Amino acid sequence: FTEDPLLQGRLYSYLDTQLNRHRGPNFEQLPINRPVSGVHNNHRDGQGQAWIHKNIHHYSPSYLNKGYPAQANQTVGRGFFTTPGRTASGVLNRELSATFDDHYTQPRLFFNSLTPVEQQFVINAIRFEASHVTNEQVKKNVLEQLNKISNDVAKRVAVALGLEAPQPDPTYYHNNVTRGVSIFNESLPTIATLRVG
Amino acid sequence: EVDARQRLKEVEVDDNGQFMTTDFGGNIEEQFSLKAGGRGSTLLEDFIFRQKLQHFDHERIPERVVHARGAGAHGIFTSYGDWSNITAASFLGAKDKQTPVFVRFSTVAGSRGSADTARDVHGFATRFYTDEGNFDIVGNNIPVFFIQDAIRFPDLIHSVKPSPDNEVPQAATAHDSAWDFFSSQPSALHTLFWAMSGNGIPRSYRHMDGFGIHTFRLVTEDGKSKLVKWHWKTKQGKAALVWEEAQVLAGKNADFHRQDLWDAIESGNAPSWELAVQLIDEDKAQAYGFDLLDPTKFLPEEFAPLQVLGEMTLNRNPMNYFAETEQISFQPGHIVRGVDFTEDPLLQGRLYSYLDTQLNRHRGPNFEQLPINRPVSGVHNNHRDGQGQAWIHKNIHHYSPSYLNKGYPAQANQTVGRGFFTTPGRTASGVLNRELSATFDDHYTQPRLFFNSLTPVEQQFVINAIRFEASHVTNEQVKKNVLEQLNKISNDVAKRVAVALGLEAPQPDPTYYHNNVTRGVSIFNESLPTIATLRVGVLSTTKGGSLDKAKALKEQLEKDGLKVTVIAEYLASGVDQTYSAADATAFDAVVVAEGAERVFSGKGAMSPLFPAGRPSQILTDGYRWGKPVAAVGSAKKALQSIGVEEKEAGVYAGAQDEVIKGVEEGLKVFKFLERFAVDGD
Amino acid sequence: EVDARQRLKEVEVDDNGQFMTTDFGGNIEEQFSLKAGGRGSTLLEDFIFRQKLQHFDHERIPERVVHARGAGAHGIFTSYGDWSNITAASFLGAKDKQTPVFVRFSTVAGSRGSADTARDVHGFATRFYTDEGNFDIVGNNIPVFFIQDAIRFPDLIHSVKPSPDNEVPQAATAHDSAWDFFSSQPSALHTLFWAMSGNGIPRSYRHMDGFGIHTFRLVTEDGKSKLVKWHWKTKQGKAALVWEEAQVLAGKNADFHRQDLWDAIESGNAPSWELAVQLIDEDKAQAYGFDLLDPTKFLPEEFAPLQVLGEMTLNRNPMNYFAETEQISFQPGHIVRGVDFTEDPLLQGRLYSYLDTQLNRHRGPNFEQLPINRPVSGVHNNHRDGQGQAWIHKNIHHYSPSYLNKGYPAQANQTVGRGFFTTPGRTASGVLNRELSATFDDHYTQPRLFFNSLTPVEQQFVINAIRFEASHVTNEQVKKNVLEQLNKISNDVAKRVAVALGLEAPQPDPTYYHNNVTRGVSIFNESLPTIATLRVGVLSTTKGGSLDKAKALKEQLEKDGLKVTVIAEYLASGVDQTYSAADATAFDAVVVAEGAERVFSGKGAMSPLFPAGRPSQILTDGYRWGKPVAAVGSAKKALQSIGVEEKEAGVYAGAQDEVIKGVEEGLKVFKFLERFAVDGD
Amino acid sequence: FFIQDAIRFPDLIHSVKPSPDNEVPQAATAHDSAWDFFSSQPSALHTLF
Amino acid sequence: EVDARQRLKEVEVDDNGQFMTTDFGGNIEEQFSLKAGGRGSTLLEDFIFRQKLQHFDHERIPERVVHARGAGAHGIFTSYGDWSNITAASFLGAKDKQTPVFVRFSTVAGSRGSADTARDVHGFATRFYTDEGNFDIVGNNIPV
Amino acid sequence: WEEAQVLAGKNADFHRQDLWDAIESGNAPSWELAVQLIDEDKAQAYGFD
Ligand code: HEM
Ligand code: HEM
Ligand code: HEM
Ligand SMILES: *[C@@H]1O[C@H](CO)[C@@H](O)[C@H](O)[C@H]1NC(C)=O
Ligand SMILES: *[C@@H]1O[C@H](CO)[C@@H](O)[C@H](O)[C@H]1NC(C)=O
Ligand SMILES: *[C@@H]1O[C@H](CO)[C@@H](O)[C@H](O)[C@H]1NC(C)=O
Ligand SMILES: *[C@@H]1O[C@H](CO)[C@@H](O)[C@H](O)[C@H]1NC(C)=O
Ligand SMILES: *[C@@H]1O[C@H](CO)[C@@H](O)[C@H](O)[C@H]1NC(C)=O
Ligand SMILES: *[C@@H]1O[C@H](CO)[C@@H](O)[C@H](O)[C@H]1NC(C)=O
Ligand SMILES: *[C@@H]1O[C@H](CO)[C@@H](O)[C@H](O)[C@H]1NC(C)=O
Repeated sequence: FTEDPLLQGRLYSYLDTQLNRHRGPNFEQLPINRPVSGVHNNHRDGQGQAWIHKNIHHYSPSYLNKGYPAQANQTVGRGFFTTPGRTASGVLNRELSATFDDHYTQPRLFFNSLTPVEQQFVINAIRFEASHVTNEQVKKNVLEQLNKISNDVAKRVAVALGLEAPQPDPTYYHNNVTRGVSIFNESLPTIATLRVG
Repeated sequence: EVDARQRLKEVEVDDNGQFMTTDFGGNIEEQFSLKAGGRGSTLLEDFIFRQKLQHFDHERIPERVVHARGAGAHGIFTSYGDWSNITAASFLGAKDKQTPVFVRFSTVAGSRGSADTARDVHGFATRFYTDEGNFDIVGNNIPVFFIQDAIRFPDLIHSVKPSPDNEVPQAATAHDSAWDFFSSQPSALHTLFWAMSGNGIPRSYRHMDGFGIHTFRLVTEDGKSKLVKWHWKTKQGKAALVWEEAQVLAGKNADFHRQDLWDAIESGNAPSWELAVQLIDEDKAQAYGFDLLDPTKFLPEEFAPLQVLGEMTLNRNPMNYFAETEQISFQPGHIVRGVDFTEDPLLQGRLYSYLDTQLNRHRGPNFEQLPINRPVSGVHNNHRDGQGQAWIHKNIHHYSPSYLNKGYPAQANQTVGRGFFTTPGRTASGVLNRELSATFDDHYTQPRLFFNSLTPVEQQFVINAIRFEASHVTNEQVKKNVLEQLNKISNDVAKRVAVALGLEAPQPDPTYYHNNVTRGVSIFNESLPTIATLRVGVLSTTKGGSLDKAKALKEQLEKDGLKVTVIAEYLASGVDQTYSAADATAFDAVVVAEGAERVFSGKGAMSPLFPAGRPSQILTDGYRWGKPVAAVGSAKKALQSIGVEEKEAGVYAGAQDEVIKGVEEGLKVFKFLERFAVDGD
Repeated sequence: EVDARQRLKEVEVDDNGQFMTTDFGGNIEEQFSLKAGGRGSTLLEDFIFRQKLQHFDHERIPERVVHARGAGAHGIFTSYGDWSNITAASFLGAKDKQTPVFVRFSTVAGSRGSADTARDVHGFATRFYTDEGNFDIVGNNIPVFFIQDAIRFPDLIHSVKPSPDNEVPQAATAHDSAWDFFSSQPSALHTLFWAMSGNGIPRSYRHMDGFGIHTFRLVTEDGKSKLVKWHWKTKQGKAALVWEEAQVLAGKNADFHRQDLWDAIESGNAPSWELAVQLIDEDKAQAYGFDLLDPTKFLPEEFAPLQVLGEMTLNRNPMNYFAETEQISFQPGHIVRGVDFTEDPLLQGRLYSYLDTQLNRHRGPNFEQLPINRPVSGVHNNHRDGQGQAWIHKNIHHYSPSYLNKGYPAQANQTVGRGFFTTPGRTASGVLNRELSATFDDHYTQPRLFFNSLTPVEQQFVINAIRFEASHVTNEQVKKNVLEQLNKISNDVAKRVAVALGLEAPQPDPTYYHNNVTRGVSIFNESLPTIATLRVGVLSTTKGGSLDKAKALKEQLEKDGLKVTVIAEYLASGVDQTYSAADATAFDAVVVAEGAERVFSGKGAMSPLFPAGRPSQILTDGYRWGKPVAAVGSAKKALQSIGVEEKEAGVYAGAQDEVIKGVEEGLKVFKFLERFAVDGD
Repeated sequence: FFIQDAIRFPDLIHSVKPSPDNEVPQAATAHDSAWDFFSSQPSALHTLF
Repeated sequence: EVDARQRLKEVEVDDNGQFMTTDFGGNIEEQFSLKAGGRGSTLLEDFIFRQKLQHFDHERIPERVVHARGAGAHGIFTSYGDWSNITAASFLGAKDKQTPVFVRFSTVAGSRGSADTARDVHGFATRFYTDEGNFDIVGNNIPV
Repeated sequence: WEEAQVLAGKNADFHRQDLWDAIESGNAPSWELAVQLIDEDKAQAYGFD
């Protein structure tokens, strides 16, 4: 793993949520969830336990089980290991890094890298969905944030909402472009399974 | 003037003007995870993150095994008189006696998230929070059900629900397994016909009748009883959509019926139903050509007329959908003194199933303690413990009989304590059997009665519906089995349906044919008693002062009680909705404002603000779906573009005053059936 | 003088003077099944039977994974001072500030039905229902714990609990797997020694001290931190039983501790504890010969004396055991503003474990909504839904940040809203590792420090306890491994344990040997400050008018606060208990009333009313287990029948005034250690 | 993805999911609460596009 | 020599000479928590800790509402003859016909952990794993 | 009874240990399945039901 704060929380969330769906800790024993590599540990009991463990000495360390199931690491047993070089440094903090501050540059980069008609579909999508918002101040907040991404996009979306979000705010405007973000630009490599009426 | 949800106020939580906290108290923040450094890993000691996420991760509960898709609201039932002469039920025991109620409407097959406007049997579940316990009338909008025995319910539901290999199709009976079961189990044919008619695709929950379906018993104080059928009579009038409209509406707005019910209550237009009953003696069980214990049969009103007992009105929406609507647990076993069951084999099995299924949904025994499930009459018994036990019992002697508790809580029966009692006259006699009675054998006579009692155009909708669904069946032999069973009901129906499938229908089978007709099984036949809350789409334009007089048209229509939406290119001053967000399915009548012809024609109909031909598509769809259409002044050229003349019925072209008068009276007719073709030219 | 359970009143249900009902209301009777005929089968439509039985069938919930066997009660905590300069905790915020509390005591390994007097570590879980959220101190009666890392907890518990093939032995560490783990994981040796001493078999919950074990942080409002250890000091004084006594008591009265706690509060003799703390500087974490993050170590009071914060008193028993005691959900993660965690690896893993395990017991995320689990300070957040959602939230905008809800519920931190905050000065540094610090490596020094601080007879009890349990170990190499680890702590202890096992003790290993002693780790050392609620068994007889003297003897003893029990052959006037129902384990002292010698000889000790030699066995057991024993007047013959001299320590003989004065004095000594032999002889 | 920290995940979903009072609209972000969150939380703008 | 637990052999797990793994496979060590520093706090990304502790935390299921305290064993039932003249039961359908069985004995009132030698009515429940479905004779040591 | 009380404390696992040891030591216990057959018309013929 990495120190992505979004990834960090998922690790907890996805394991916990299975307790709700499956109503037990033995959801991995389900045929679709089972691995092909085998399972050997000191986990016993729980709801819907499907196996019958033969090892009565279900703990580590132990003389009676001769140290089996055994510990595996980087050098022995081909076990999992965290990257040796990874380190922690600094104060314990409930805050995001200053490097996470930019929210407007890449959105514009994506919009720049689309075709003229694709750019219209994106605006038409915002035009459609933004009109369903009943609260006036919320629509003003939307155009205010859209104006930071692009002035033309803010103004074009604004005309459908029946108001102005005009005055440019060029803190984050640019003309850079990147490959492969578009869909309608390229042609399909195969027409197999395509339907004809 | 008393609030319907008054009892639920004590459990309500106001978070306004407060700091964020945990579930165990103490003020907190929850917008940042605790990290080991500026760009560090999240700590396990972060209790604020885990307590927040754990609750989110465990939000979902299992949906209902059937009727997963639905919506509801609170209300008040009022009894018109003292009905002690026919029943000992306390909620019907006095004139002007009011009882709080909660009603939940639903479809059947579709899962949570499925469309409201899918073709299906609909649910009509009503609870009476009476002063002698909760009484539930769990019913449907169709007076008969598919099967005759409750043991066959999983077989019915497995067949109609999506195929288990791919889980397709969603919320639809138009597939092999469904029509395999209808042909293999021909008792289901009757409910099939109702489901293929207007009852399958109703306008809204407000425009449905409701039925208890089963024959129940009403018992007096002395033990004497009478057989009873429950009926909910809509005061808004019956109304139904067309199928081609219903399909489009499913995608355009899957929340059509629940939002309709919500907007009606919020706007001060609370829907109401009258509670009616068909009362007959015990000796009439097998008197009218069928068995009253058979749930696949209804009792014609010619043999037993409707007797109105009271009126229910739904006037309060829920504040939290999940806590109230989703969590509510209806049961046909929820019975009170003055009522009793019958030996209907389908009903008999439901009493077990509904109590059992709550163990799965609520994951514990204590589901009646939930605010929405609680009665207003009080709960006193020796039930202890269980998961989520909300109370603390004071009586340490939780058993009976007992000297230590002084005989309390005490036993109650017919003579003492106004306790429930089974009808004393009821008897059992005969061998223990796994059989059905010989009186249940006729599966074709009533389906024919229902088909005969529809209008020619209504008969066409049922046939066209069968044609549509039967054509999706891949298996050839299954389609032959379907036409074989349809032929037993009617040869003409089997002939016409066979045309679409490209098969030859079998020769006439005159065993079950008849020309009888019955009262009150129709829809597109009778006009609505009120056009209040009906929706009108005013197609206008931003260019050339067309929007000014469209607002005047809107203003006049609102006085009569109509919900109006002015359509334009963008949300200008007076514009409610854009053409991009507009569709014909969301309106009962489409009106073209004067000066709005430009958007139907050349330059103006192809603006980037909406898809190509959107203004013209709305009026065209509205006309093809039978809705009263109109066009004010020079807007009659808009009708000329789509090819519709200004003479034919349901089309109103002229001045503003004439259009309003024509549109309003057109909404009473609702659907104009002369635009739909019948078989044979 | 406020009621500690005043918030709980609103969820109490009284069934007195009421008729029996269902869970959904409506009066009923439930003593007869609905049958089809006089001798017929039970009907499925019988809703009264199934609704009653369903709740009974689903009564049980999963027991606690550990500390399953336990009991508790409500109370009030009172702060002795304003403690703002050391902590921001509100419940320690002012002098004479009262906060409600619930405390639960427990064993560890035994299941819900196990004996109270089994040898084990005892739980001491205390909750503070403060005005800024629930604060829990989940502690034990022993200051140190077995393991150093929380990931090893399943390994510890699996080893001590019954063998998974036969589930034997119940509530006991006297088997192969337990001592295999203790010897294989040397860190567990310290808590072992505590467990083998009087702390393993305490007199009652009221005669136990309590410890938080882990080092926590006390944080001030300005953000200055101090390392802290929690201590509960009993005002009843420490007291413990002997092992041979505890074994018999486990069978005679399994409910000994919970009945004792119940009777003390009921009689009006409420127990009390003083909340004390050891304050250490942040730079003195590794300055006392060990690491303060290590949970296997305790800090001697010579280095840091206790600072008394306040007093707790338990004065209210629960109305319902299940609803209150069984359902309460303690968590070390229940922390409030003013307190913070540390980097103890055992504590770090607990924070996850306790919140997670509630999903098992309560089958849902809304366990904090249960009456016993609710805070008194209010709950406001964007948590919605979940299994058994009890409230109805009014705020439709259940998210943040948000304009629509106007930033409510608002965020709270250190300077705003008095929200929780981690110690500002804390930091992290180094590589991400799956290791334990080298400062944790000493496993043998403090166990030796504990043993040195016990009295000779107390040291013998520890060795005799090890002798008993180690002899049950069938595997010889496991017993050899135990002696090897015991030898590292002390050679003398190893040799004295080896002789009972018949094995040659290993040669001395002086690496960790020392002669240091510490204060306050003893029990029998001290005398009791009060003798209230203590139990005296008056052995009398129904013949010869012995009850008159016994009644006058009882009347006097009860005036000093003692609970006296007059024993006879049968329940005559003034007789509390029969000889058949009586046992020495139930009493703290045994006094033979005058004229009750007849029941110790031939006929008289051979009555059909009780087993042979019962009266003599009670006195023999009482004397052999070290209790104060007495005999009034001619009752001296009874002491001579069992070979006990009348003038030794804790043996009183003479007139009524002399016997009463002696026994009351002997109960303060409680246990006479001179009747227990020490090694060498 | 919309958000930068995982603790904000319930806030994101609650806003995009149907309104809790009526459970409307189904499978759509075209309503007040969703666009209130997107504007109030600018990090979501990229995935929105 | 017939093994009563022959059918159960397929679900048996042997951990002798094996490495430690998770419940989703892949070898691991599970004696040290992942820490951010030598004396640091435990990381939330320690998947090995939580997967191990989650299974421990959820080990317990609810005990039986009655007959909580009990113990059982496997066996073999043998019919002495063909009892077709009195019953159509398949397991009593022929002489020397063997059927596997499992018997659990118990008390009534006591919860899990209670003593065996407490005074109570005792359970005697026997299952017959017959060739035409499971047949249970759930009984007691007292006839009434 | 006086034996049973002390045994409950000394060895709570008395019966399950006894059953286990019997099977391990090669002393498997046995029971004979017996039945009392009565005719349908004699259900209330022996002074009770
Ligand atoms: C004509 C007879 C029937 C009628 C009128 C009917 C109607 C309904 C309705 C309206 C609901 C939704 C209740 C709500 O609003 O929450 C429902 C759900 C349900 N139905 Fe029926 N149904 C019938 C037949 C059956 C049968 C034969 C069975 C099986 C014995 C059955 C089993 C169920 C179950 C288990 C639920 C879910 C209840 C819950 O989760 O609360 N139904 N039915
Ligand atoms: C300082 C060492 C520990 C102490 C003093 C301690 C104390 C306690 C106490 C008193 C209880 C019973 C609470 C009650 O009265 O209801 C308990 C239960 C429990 N303990 Fe611990 N414990 C310790 C270590 C651990 C560790 C390391 C773990 C694993 C990470 C753990 C996991 C649990 C669990 C899952 C429960 C059941 C909680 C419930 O069901 O409410 N404990 N512990
Ligand atoms: C007629 C005399 C009865 C006998 C001989 C009897 C026998 C038994 C036995 C042997 C068990 C434990 C089964 C095992 O080994 O796991 C048991 C448990 C149980 N008993 Fe009975 N019982 C009787 C009456 C009843 C009655 C009248 C009820 C209520 C209708 C009842 C409800 C239960 C329940 C719910 C269990 C738990 C079953 C489980 O969780 O697997 N018993 N009984
Ligand atoms: C792309 O444009 C950005 C503006 O945000 C600029 O900072 C950067 O130098 C450009 N990179 C190139 C050369 O692609
Ligand atoms: C109702 O119960 C009463 C006793 O409370 C009893 O005397 C009476 O017979 C019962 N009623 C009937 C009609 O069975
Ligand atoms: C039709 O109605 C008539 C009423 O005249 C009735 O006698 C008859 O039984 C009904 N059924 C058929 C199939 O004719
Ligand atoms: C707490 O929140 C406030 C805003 O409410 C902010 O000004 C402050 O920086 C935050 N942190 C601290 C340390 O108070
Ligand atoms: C026993 O005596 C006193 C308590 O009465 C105590 O201070 C002392 O520490 C104890 N003895 C030892 C060796 O610890
Ligand atoms: C024992 O006490 C002495 C004197 O306080 C101290 O110097 C030493 O560190 C302690 N530890 C041992 C085991 O010697
Ligand atoms: C049934 O037949 C068996 C032998 O096959 C015989 O021993 C037994 O007496 C018969 N039982 C009855 C009751 O007829």
